[PDB]
Amino acid sequence: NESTADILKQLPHERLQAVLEKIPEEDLEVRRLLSILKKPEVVENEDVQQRRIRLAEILMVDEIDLENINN
Amino acid sequence: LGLLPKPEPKVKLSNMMSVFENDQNITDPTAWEKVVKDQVDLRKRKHLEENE
Amino acid sequence: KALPIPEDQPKKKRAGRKFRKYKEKFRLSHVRQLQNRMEFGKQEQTVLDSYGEEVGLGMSNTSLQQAVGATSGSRRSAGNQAKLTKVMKHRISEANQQADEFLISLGHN
Amino acid sequence: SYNIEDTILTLKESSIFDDTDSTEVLENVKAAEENADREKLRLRQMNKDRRQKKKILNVSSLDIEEEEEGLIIG
Amino acid sequence: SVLLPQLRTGWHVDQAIVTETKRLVVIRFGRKNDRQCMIMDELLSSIAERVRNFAVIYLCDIDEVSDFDEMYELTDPMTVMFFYHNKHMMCDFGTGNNNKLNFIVDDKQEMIDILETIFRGARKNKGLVVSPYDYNHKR
Amino acid sequence: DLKDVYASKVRLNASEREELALIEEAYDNPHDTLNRIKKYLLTQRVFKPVDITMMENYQNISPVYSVDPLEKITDAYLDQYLWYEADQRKLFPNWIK
Amino acid sequence: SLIPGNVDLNKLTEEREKLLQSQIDENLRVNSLSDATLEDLQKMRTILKSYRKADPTNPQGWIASARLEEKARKFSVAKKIIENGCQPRSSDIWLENIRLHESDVHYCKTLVATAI
Amino acid sequence: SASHILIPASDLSWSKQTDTGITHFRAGMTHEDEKLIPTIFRYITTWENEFLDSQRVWAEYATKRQEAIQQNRRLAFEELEGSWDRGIPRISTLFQRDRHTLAYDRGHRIRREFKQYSLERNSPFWWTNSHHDGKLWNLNAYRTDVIQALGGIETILEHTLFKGTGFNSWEGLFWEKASGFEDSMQFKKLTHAQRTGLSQIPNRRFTLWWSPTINRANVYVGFLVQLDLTGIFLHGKIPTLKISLIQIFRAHLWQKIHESIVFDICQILDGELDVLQIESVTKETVHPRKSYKMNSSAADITMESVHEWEVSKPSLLHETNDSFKGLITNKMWFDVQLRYGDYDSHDISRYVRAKFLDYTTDNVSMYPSPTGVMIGIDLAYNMYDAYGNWFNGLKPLIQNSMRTIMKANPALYVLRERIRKGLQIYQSSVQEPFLNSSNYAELFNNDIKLFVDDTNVYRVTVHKTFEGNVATKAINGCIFTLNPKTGHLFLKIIHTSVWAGQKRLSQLAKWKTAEEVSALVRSLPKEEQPKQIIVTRKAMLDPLEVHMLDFPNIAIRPTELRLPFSAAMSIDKLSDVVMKATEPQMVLFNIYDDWLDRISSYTAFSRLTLLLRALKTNEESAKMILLSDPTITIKSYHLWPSFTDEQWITIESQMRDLILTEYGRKYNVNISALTQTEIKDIILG
RNA sequence: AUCCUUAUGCACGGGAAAUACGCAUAUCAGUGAGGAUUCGUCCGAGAUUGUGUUUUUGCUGGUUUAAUUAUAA
Repeated sequence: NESTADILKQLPHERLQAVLEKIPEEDLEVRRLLSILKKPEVVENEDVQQRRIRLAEILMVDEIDLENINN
Repeated sequence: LGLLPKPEPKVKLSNMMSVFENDQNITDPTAWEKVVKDQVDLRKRKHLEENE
Repeated sequence: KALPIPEDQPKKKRAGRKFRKYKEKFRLSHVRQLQNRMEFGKQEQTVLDSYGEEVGLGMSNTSLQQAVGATSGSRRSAGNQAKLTKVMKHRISEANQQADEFLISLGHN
Repeated sequence: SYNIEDTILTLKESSIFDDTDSTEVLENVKAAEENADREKLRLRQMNKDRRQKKKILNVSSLDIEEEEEGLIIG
Repeated sequence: SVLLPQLRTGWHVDQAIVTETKRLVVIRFGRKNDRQCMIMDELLSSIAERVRNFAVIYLCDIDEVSDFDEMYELTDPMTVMFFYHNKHMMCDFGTGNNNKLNFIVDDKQEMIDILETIFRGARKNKGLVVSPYDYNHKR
Repeated sequence: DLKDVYASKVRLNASEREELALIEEAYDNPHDTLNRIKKYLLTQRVFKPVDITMMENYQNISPVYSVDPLEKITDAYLDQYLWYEADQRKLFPNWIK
Repeated sequence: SLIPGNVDLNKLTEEREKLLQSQIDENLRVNSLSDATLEDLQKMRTILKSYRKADPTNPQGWIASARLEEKARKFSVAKKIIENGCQPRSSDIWLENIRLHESDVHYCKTLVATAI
Repeated sequence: SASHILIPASDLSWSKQTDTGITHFRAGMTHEDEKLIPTIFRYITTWENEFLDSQRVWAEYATKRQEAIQQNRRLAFEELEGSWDRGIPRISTLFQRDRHTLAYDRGHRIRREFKQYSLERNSPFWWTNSHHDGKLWNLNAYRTDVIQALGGIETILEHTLFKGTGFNSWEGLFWEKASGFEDSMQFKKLTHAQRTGLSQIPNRRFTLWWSPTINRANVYVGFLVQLDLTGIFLHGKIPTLKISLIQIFRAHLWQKIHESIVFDICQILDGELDVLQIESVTKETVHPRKSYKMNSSAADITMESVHEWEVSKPSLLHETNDSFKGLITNKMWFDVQLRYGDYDSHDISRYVRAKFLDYTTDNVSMYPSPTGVMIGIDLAYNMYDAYGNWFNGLKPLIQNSMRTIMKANPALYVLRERIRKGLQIYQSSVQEPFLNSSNYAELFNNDIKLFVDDTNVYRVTVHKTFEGNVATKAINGCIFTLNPKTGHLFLKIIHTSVWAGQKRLSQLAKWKTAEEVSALVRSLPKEEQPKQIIVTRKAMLDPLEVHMLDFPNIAIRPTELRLPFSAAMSIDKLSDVVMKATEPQMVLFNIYDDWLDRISSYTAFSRLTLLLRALKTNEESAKMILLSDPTITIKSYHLWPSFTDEQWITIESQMRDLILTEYGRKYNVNISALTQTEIKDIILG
């Protein structure tokens, strides 16, 4: 059972999708973590879901810690 | 990995003739027509359902 | 840079509507295959090339069509027709569109 | 004018120039494909039996030769 | 010439043959002063980078190592030889001697084709390979 | 006269196939290629480089010039035109052989 | 399309200048082939011989074996065949025989009078 | 050739085997000027004769043109059909169809001289445009003179493996060119070495074809080497032919041939024990290397007698005079010796008598008695003979048997194919691709197509009465042609009166149908004209081409599938239209009623395949599937009754049931065991 | 509330190409790359360098005979 969920976990899409659910969902809270992290508050056209995914991605690339440690 | 079902070939009214993988292609002509058409209508249904 | 390795690799196959349309460029079509057949015992049809060197088309014309000399239309494959590269296709169209405004400038003047 | 047999009979397939001047036959449509499918079937079951059971046939000269062996006014 | 390494003892030759499983071992037996030995050294020196995957080329001197002279019957200023899994390979070049090699090859591509064909036939255990080019006008 | 080079060939190199596309579109769009040629005549003064090879006759090694096929179309048309009008107007006397 | 035997200039020009003129209005045998081999033409002779022996009547065959061998060979052969199978009601063997076999006035009249 | 080269008298010798015997031909005993290979110096006319002919030819043309307009007429070809090839501009150029646009081409003689600098091809003709000047030479006669100089086709084929290919006549045969063969291999991705390795294949075919001459004692001298398990000798190294002969004999094939013919003569004699009064027939044990060993040999089959035999003088099969009073001895033996012959000696007679005497007189050989029969066979030239000790009822047996033995045996049949794969010589009748099960899905592409089936053209109905027999009446036939897409029919109804005054009614049918198809296609505009015309009968391929020469774009196919259109006369409206027609006519139909409004044409055609295939079988009991519900009404318009969709969905299953039950019932095959592609194969044909 | 414009995301349906699509702890580049001209000027984002694959990427389909048992003695 191990090598089944290990390859599944090693994959970048799943690795991001696991981080996506643990970031809170609101406009101002998503926005506040971005503003504190110095990344762009808003981009041209995005629904707040897509902004949340930009949270996940930006956390993934830099390998920065969770919003727990961020704040 | 086996977690997701193997995809079946997309069949259109053009491609309808040349897909022999399914049972009913030549031997039952009309039920195969119904199968194909309902596959198409089903995909368009998925599109509209997603939009709504 | 190094040659990769001579080791042969196991052949992989697919035949689609898309990919047969791709390899239609890369295969000898039916009519083109009939040039490659030499009928045993008698001379070919050969037609003078622009340089004058006889170009044999052996079986491409039915045994009756040599007598009448009507050649054939037969079945022309439209898939191996020559087509432009991405660089050349926009250069042609561009040249023509600017030639158009040129012909208009000469049209009103 | 030569026949093979409320039934209808049609011309059997024959080559133009190979036929030339020769006797022509009249056979039934269902009877022609009937006989052909009986013989070729007998060949198919013997194919599956030969290849499956791995038996080698006696055959040779007389057998293969005999395999080469295989009027109305209106 | 400087591109290719040289083998200064018989044990560097032998181990060079033994330690290499997956690609051909090509040795030029000859001396630096000879005329024909430097030419195949240049030819093989250009080819070494292309072929490093499926073959490797080494250099051996007869005066430096005289031990193999009688065993493989080394005459003429140079002999190129081909080894796969300690097995001396063999190919009929038309020169009448299916063993080793003698003459100076002309074009890079013709020698790369010899290496490629000897290799491919060597993977199948095939002892004799047939070159695409019979040069016997040379020998 | 640009086309007949390729009639004896069963296979096509990459460039020859491009040139066949050029001739074929030149047939399919004759008005458009007439306009394009005429504007090249009035206008274009700058051209893409010509590439040299050399034929060996084993005695005389002669230059061989390969131009770009768009330019080859205008050159072919202009050539055919100049010769038709030039002989139609009786330009060259009897002694140009 | 590069099979070389097909190209002839007339059909390409009248096929072309009409497409040119249409676009403008919208804006507003080869000598090269070897002659037929006697044995191929002989195959033609056997098939057509079977087809003329098929129908003694139905002059369409006689005219066909005449004009095909005409395009192939002609000279004596066709001119003899036509006169052979022309032996009466159908006017077409006469319209053909007249056109091909005449070449001189008196014999023209001789064929015309028989057709009359 | 430009050179003096003679054919020596030894090259012309050629032999041919017929069922009467083996005949030889040698032209060398005639002593005259020795036969020479022609050179071009005969076949090219001097410049003088060509120009001196040019003035007079153009003069004659001017005069004839004046005589034509003088009569208010235009030049007839027959006038100039005397001289075409004569004169330098080549009068034929006057009658070219493209001349009208060649007049605007000027300066070409200079263009060709300047094609040197635009492109890299050597142009051995820079001085001629065959368009302007014409074809200024014909070498065609050089060829026939080369063929006759070498003695004809036959004396050439004695220099080849042709007789090994097993073909009786060379007529229907063709070569697969190695030029194009080299092209199809370069569309794969290959290394330069893989590339050069494929250019030696055509040389390799050439070396096979001429092998019996290239391999002989006189050409290479040298010393014989023996191919390991065969009886083939190589005089020179010849690296290619060694490889090719090795690939011709695979898996101990030489031995399979010898064992094979021995099995054959066994099974022919063993049943004849009675007639010839033979107590036993014993094929002996075989040292496994005996077949291909040459120097020594030992008897194979042994034969015993009820009392004794009356031997004769040792002689050959095809000889006539026999005297059996020579001896009386006991028992017999047979050798069968395969030989792979050179062109030096292909004669089996001398070989069989020499080996016979040598072995029978050899001390090292082993034979049961001193009475026996040697049977030699050349596998390269497909020849045979026997030098026997003969008894009553052998030569009339051994001859008739060997006739079948050479043309039957699977071993030989395997030689002949392994060879003709190496030569890539093929037989063909129709070059066009047939309809297959795998080819079926192409019918539905955008090319307009037609189906033409003549099986109903001439028909006779036998009826049962009480008194005499076989009531027979001629009936109106029909030519049945449909296009599958639009579902549109063309029926030419052939009346009985058309058959009144002719005999040999078979060929008239196929030719009439060819004519009617020509008229039908010409009726249609170039918009509606088909591309592939598809015909079931193969005998209709030639008579259509004759009439279709005017339409070169249309292609004609036969089929391996039997299409169920002969049963089309079981439809009632159609057959009623055919029975009541008093004249040849043309009636349009839509078989699909309206199936195309609700349903695409593919499944509309594939349901028609079912409807018709079942009508070939159970007929009216396949009609009781249709006519079950009288509330379902055939209109005056349609043929088939109007249903909903699901009603068809059930009916198609019921129709498939008749097919699948009667196919098995007739052929004693169980329905359930059938694979899906076997069911679709049963439905199509 | 309806209607419309632009840009972006997802997508049903319809085409075209794979000498084509990419990659770079690498050099420059609206602080001007690369071109055009009718000689007045005009257009305005890639160019170099190395490299991966490229008659091809993944996946599939076809073809190459159960048990049981009955006589009058």
